[PDB]
Amino acid sequence: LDAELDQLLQGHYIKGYPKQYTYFLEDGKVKVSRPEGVKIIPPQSDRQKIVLQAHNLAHTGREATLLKIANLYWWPNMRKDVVKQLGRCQQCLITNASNKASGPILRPDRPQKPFDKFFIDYIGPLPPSQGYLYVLVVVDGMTGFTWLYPTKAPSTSATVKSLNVLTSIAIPKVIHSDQGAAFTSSTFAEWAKERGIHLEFSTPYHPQSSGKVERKNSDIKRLLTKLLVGRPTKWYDLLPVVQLALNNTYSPVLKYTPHQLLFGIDSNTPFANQDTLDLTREEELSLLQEIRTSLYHPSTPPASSRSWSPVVGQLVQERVARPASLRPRWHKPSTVLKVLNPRTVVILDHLGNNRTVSIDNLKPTSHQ
Amino acid sequence: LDAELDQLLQGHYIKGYPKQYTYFLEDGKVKVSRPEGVKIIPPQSDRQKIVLQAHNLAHTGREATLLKIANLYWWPNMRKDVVKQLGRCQQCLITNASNKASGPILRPDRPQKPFDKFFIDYIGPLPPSQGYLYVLVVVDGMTGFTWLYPTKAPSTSATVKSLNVLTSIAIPKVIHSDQGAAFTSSTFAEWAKERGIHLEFSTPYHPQSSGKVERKNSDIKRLLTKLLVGRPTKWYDLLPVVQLALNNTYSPVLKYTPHQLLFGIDSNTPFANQDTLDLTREEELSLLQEIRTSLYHPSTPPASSRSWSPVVGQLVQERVARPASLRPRWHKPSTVLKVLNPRTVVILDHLGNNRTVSIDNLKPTSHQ
Amino acid sequence: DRPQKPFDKFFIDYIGPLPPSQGYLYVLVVVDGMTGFTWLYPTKAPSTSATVKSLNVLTSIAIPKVIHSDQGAAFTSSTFAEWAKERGIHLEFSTPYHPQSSGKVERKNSDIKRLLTKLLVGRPTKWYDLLPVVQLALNNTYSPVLKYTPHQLLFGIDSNTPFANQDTLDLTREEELSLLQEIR
Amino acid sequence: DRPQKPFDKFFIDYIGPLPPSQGYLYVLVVVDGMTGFTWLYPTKAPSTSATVKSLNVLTSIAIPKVIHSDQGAAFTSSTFAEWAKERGIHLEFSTPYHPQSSGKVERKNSDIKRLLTKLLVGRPTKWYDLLPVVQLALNNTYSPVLKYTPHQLLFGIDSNTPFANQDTLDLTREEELSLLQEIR
DNA sequence: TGCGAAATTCCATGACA
DNA sequence: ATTGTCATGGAATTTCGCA
DNA sequence: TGCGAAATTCCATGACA
DNA sequence: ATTGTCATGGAATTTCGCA
Ligand SMILES: Cc1nnc(C(=O)NC(C)(C)c2nc(C(=O)NCc3ccc(F)cc3)c(O)c(=O)n2C)o1
Ligand SMILES: Cc1nnc(C(=O)NC(C)(C)c2nc(C(=O)NCc3ccc(F)cc3)c(O)c(=O)n2C)o1
Ligand SMILES: [Mg+2]
Ligand SMILES: [Mg+2]
Ligand SMILES: [Mg+2]
Ligand SMILES: [Mg+2]
Ligand SMILES: [Mg+2]
Ligand SMILES: [Mg+2]
Ligand SMILES: [N+]
Ligand SMILES: [N+]
Ligand SMILES: [Zn+2]
Ligand SMILES: [Zn+2]
Repeated sequence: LDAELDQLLQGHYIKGYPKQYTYFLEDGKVKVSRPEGVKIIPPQSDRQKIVLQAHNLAHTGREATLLKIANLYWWPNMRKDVVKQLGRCQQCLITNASNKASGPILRPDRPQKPFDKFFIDYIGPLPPSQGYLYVLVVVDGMTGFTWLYPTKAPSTSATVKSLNVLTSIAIPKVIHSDQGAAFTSSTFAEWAKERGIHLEFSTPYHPQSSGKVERKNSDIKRLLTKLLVGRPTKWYDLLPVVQLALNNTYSPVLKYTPHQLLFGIDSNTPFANQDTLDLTREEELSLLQEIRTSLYHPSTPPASSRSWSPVVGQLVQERVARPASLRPRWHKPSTVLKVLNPRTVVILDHLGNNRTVSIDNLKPTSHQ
Repeated sequence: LDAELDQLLQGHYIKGYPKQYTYFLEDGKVKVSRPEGVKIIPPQSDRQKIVLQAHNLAHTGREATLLKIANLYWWPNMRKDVVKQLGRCQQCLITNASNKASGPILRPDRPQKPFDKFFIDYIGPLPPSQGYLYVLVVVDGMTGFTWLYPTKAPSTSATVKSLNVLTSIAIPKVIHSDQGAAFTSSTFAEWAKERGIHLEFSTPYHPQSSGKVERKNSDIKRLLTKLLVGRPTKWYDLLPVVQLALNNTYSPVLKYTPHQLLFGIDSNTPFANQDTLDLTREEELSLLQEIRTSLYHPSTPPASSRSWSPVVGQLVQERVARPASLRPRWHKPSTVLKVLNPRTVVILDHLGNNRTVSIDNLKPTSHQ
Repeated sequence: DRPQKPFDKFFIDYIGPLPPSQGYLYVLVVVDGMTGFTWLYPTKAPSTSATVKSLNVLTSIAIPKVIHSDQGAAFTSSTFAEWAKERGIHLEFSTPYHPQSSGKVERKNSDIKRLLTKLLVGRPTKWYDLLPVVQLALNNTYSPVLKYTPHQLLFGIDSNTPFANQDTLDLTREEELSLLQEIR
Repeated sequence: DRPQKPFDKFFIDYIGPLPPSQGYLYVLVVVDGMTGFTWLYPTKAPSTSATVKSLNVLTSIAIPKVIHSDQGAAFTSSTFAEWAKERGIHLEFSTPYHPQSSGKVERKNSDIKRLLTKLLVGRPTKWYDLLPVVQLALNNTYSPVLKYTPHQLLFGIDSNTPFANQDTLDLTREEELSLLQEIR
């Protein structure tokens, strides 16, 4: 404060104030003659308030805040004080966007077997067709084989009705779903435990986590659209057609249809493949086991030039999910309890609850 | 058809059918023994129908269609016939996504002078504040200097009331706006002609074209949000504050505030810059003219590895703007009349009207 | 001659009438010839209409080359013939009064009638709800002749519901004197 | 001594009452001392409240170091003093009965009164709508003393509305005998 | 005529419905 | 008949203070 | 043991609310 | 306590038919 500035005036040296400039008094304030002009050197006991005043004009970031201050003042290491304040501005921290991207996506292993893992999700509301508004899509992780059920609501009860019918064929080890009301209800939890089925949930607001089924939704909608061009949108009666159509369509990267992956032999549908006509069923299942293990699997892509990956103990912020108009897009800072994988973390939210959360719904808190 | 296939059976050579394979008759159909197995060679008069049947199962693209056909048949240059059909499938052409990106964006020149060009746009609806729901934002292209007016509707009339007040200060050469009801009405056209103001419109559904003002909208909303944290969203009374705050904020890339760009001297606001205290106003305006011409200007970025740029006469399709559920996302093919610039074109739409359109709202029709 | 395969032949038949369960009276039974895999569909009648409705569900999962049946009214109607022709399915009939399936299928059809009977006694009206577990049971039952269950033959993997108890399947003395009580 | 600048001093004053136009009676006049640039605001009264409302619009575009005025009630109120103090604006008063501006400002204030008078005759009630064009006129008027208009001094560029006709500004003989008819 | 550290510049990221 | 923009904060690069 | 052309593979693009 | 996916159609690369 006034101690430092005094020693300075009588020509002595203080660490931080370069010796080659002339420091004087004028109008009752300590000034210095810098290349850009004459600036006031405020006492250290005043500087926080100055930085705060400059910042608060428009809640500016580093450079835009500095440039204001620099108009009137100079002192050692100005930006350090600016950054100190930016890191303490609740309002900036929870309103500003991030400027660091997420780390590169994971490509989880393909389920080893049919029925190892189902991915389920709803599509809708669709235009009413026979009183139905939604479609339950169930996609076997290994094969891609898909089942379609029309519903009136994305409800637990309609989910249960459909899956009772599907699981007539086989019971899955795991069913993966997002956090829809339908899937997280305790009635649905019971229904699964009853059958030795383990429930797995996506992190919230991250449909990529259900990518297997989401992507299938795309094809389902795309084929429905084509079939309905120039007609009224009576989709109910096409669900079965679409199901069959898609389960028997080739994935050019794999060179197999989901049907083939599930059964190792085409049924009596158009253009059935015949290559195994002369093998026994047992010879056929043997070639199937081999085809199943050798399927193409993609790798994690390169990180973008400015991504971040979560560290235990880091201050990070969760995106507000459904932010009201003119309200912050981020929650208050919170801490990384566990790095589940490089794209998934548990955080303690200051309330504080444990939340499992995608890094896509996080930013690293700025300025530490 | 049967002519060709006959010559072939008696062991003669036909262009396209490789001579080293054995072609025979069996079950009344011409077959061939290819490395993968025995395939039927249908008569050419049958092939269109086959390709069509395979394609129609799920309306598949090239490889997925080929792979079905290949299960049963072989003939010369199969994919050429497949592609022929894909190019003729109305339903595929108007439902499928594009897989070619737009060419790199243009960075139009900064308007040379204040008042050369205004960019205007509405923000809202916002939570009601004193019966007001919208904000008219007017941004001078050269300076960035911005004016804010609260309205009850994004109407022509409220637009006119506001601009009568703004143009008390100065009349602009050009006002650029998007295609909002407010700006395209004939009442607004009259109001402008009355004042020798030229109206310029964005292509439709392309807010990037109003990027100057859109981007300012961001800052306006961002500052409003920060100022309103923990209070009710009474924004009406902050508009003036925000206006002033932003017009006096530094752009770190430019090193100037919009105020400075407009007037060449700070008014009596906090942290006013003083560098020109000893110049005459005329000396000051002279340094301003020089600062105005030397401002940083960005360049067109590199094209992505798979972009397209429009060619006169090309078949292209316009995106459906507000497509109903389960309806195609693209209009029928149409032709490029004029390439206005590499990112803007006039098209004849088959009705056919002339439409001026951003390439971001176009795909090149596939398969020619 | 080419070896037998799943989807080569479906054997279909009705069972019923049964006591009403959720408005249903009959069960359409589908058994794949090669695997012995079973699908069951509840209907309200042994009609062509109910058959078509039910087979539409099944045939939207997989389509057989041939459907075999006796000469039931529902299976010999020209509507049912249209339906099959549309899907490229050859229809096949056992001569009247002489049902011929195959060893495997007959034994499977036997298991079905008996397993049903066993579970309908005690709760003759709750069978609709049990159809799913009935099928899982049938389809994860070990075949003496082949070393494998129908599940295994159909999908080429073990199941997540193995039915480790080769079950009693016979009527316990309690159910014998109380099955003669329900039919009184 | 540092050279004079825009925003160094604003000279303010009221004109009126005038004939009601859209419910308005007065005009607050703001003239920048250095440039001669003029802003006009319609008010319903020469009150502190109306002044604050109007200056809030102006001072959200640019803030003067000093506001000069006579000793009008609206300008000497302690409310108006609070307002200025909040914005770091020094208030300045001409001694009572002795208005002192500057040559430039007086001449500008004269032009305003005369230009108004000229346009209010014929349409004494439509002035509200004409305020915008009145300002453009005033601000694109060539200054004999400086080689430049206020527009040019304020912004450092030519304007898109040059007022090429240095206008009559005097009352034509028709308006002289019909301005004495409106005040009858 | 070169070092350590501070200052400035660069620029990917994301958001304007 | 038209066309993206720019605050932001780590990192990369340049300049500064001193010798 | 090498050429032209066809076949196959690669992979950026975009869409699942 | 969890995690993107894959049809698509030009282009790039490989294979094929022939010699
Ligand atoms: C808790 C909690 N409450 N709500 C959520 C939540 O996720 N909400 C949204 C509205 C985002 C949502 N979205 C999709 C989806 O399909 N989105 C489209 C998409 C698909 C794939 C891809 F990569 C990107 C986008 C759903 O299926 C879904 O059920 N929901 C609820 O979490
Ligand atoms: C004809 C015709 N009819 N309607 C349109 C049209 O444009 N409609 C939408 C709803 C897209 C729209 N959007 C924005 C905007 O701000 N969007 C957000 C944004 C801003 C910048 C950026 F880069 C990306 C997105 C507007 O301002 C606006 O007035 N509209 C009407 O054209
Ligand atoms: Mg969902
Ligand atoms: Mg979804
Ligand atoms: Mg708009
Ligand atoms: Mg907009
Ligand atoms: Mg029978
Ligand atoms: Mg007065
Ligand atoms: N994994
Ligand atoms: N330009
Ligand atoms: Zn802040
Ligand atoms: Zn198609």
